[PDB]
Amino acid sequence: LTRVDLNSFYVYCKGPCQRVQPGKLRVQCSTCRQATLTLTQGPSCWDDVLIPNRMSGECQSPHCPGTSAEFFFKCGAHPTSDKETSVALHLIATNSRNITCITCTDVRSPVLVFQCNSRHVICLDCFHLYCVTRLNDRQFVHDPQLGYSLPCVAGCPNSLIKELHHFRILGEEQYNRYQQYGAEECVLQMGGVLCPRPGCGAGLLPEPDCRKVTCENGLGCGFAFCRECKEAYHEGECS
Amino acid sequence: MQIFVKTLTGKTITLEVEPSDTIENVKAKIQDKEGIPPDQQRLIFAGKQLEDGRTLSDYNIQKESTLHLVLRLRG
Amino acid sequence: MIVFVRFNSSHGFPVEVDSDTSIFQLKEVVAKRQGVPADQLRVIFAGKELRNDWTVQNCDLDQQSIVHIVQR
Ligand SMILES: [Zn+2]
Ligand SMILES: [Zn+2]
Ligand SMILES: [Zn+2]
Ligand SMILES: [Zn+2]
Ligand SMILES: [Zn+2]
Ligand SMILES: [Zn+2]
Repeated sequence: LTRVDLNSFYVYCKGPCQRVQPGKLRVQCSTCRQATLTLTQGPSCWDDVLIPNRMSGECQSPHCPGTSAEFFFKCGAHPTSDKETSVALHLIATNSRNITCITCTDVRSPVLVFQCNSRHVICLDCFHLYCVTRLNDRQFVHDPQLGYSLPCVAGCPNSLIKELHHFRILGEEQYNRYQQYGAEECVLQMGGVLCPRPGCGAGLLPEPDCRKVTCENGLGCGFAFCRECKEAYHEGECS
Repeated sequence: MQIFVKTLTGKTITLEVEPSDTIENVKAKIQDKEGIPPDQQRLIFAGKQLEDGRTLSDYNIQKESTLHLVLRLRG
Repeated sequence: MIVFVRFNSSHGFPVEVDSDTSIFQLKEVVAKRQGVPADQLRVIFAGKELRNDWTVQNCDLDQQSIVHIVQR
C-alpha cells in the first residue's frame, strides 16, 4: 500500500498539522475494524480505496470471517495511532512533472487536479483563494447529489469537486463558514426557509403549501412568520 | 468518536458516534439528547443532505466534524 | 527505530529494531515478550503479511508505525 503512488497521496491532517500533508494508505478489516486483513490484490485506482467494500481479503483475526477491506488514510508527517485517520484529498497530487498552475501559471507542489475533461491543475495557493473568494461571494454551487462545491476554476462542465473535504484548504474558520453556508444553501435548495428572526436563522423545511412557518424543543426561537414577506405571521396578502 | 450537530443558529450538540453509525443512528442520538423526533431531522454535511441508509464513514465525516441540523416542519 | 506491535488487538507496545532487522528477529522479541513460539506468529502491515526474511526497511516500515501480529 505504501509503495502505491496513485507521487505520494495527500490527506488533510486535522491535528496536529492542521494542513494538507502527504498521507499513508492503510487498510483494516471492515468487520472487526482491525488492521489484520491481508489484501487479495493491491488497489490500482482511487475507486479501489474510496468505494466501500470494493476490494477483498482475509482478516487474520482468529474469530473474524471478515473478507471486505476498509481502506483508511493517515497523516504521514508524524507517528499516527491505528485509529488516528485523516480524509484523503484525492484531487491533490505531487506536481512531479512541473505542470503550471492553470491560474497563476507558477510551478508549485502539490496541486489539485480538477476532474474536468482537461484535468486542469491548480496550485494550493490559488485553490485557497479560489475557495475563499467564491465562498465570500456566495459563488459556491449547490448540487443536490454532491452538496456545496466548486467546479474547475476554468468553469469546465461536470467538474464539481465531489470530495468536499478538499475545502479543508479554506482553513478552520472559513471551512466552518463554508459548512454553514452550504447547509443554508441546502435548506434553500430543498425549498425550505431560513428563520428571519435576528440571532436565529434556523433552517426550516415547512410544507410546500404552507405560508405560516413557526420556528418551533429548544431548537427554534418560536417566531411564527409568513414565508413570503418574512414578517410576523399575518392573515391575507403581504404588506 | 465525537461529532457535533449544529442548527443554523449555531446551537451545538455533541454526539458520541462510530464512523460506522448510520445517519438514522445519528438522528436517534440527536433525539436522545434534544428530544427532536428523527422524522423532523434533516442532517446536512457540507451542503449535502445525508441519507438515512448511509454511515458517517460514507461521507468521510471525521472526528470532531460538524453535521448541520435543520428541521422538517409538519404542523 | 521503533516499531509498534499490536499483538492480537492488544495495546501497541514499542519494539526498537534496526533498519536491517529481519521480520523473524522482530517475531522473536515479540515471542519472548508474549511467551509464545515465534513460528506461530504472523506480521501484518499495510495489507500484507511480512515474510521472515524481509528487513524492516525493506517492508517500508516508517518510524513508529504499527504492525499487527496474530497467532497460529
Ligand atoms: Zn499530521
Ligand atoms: Zn476482522
Ligand atoms: Zn497558483
Ligand atoms: Zn477544467
Ligand atoms: Zn427562529
Ligand atoms: Zn406575508
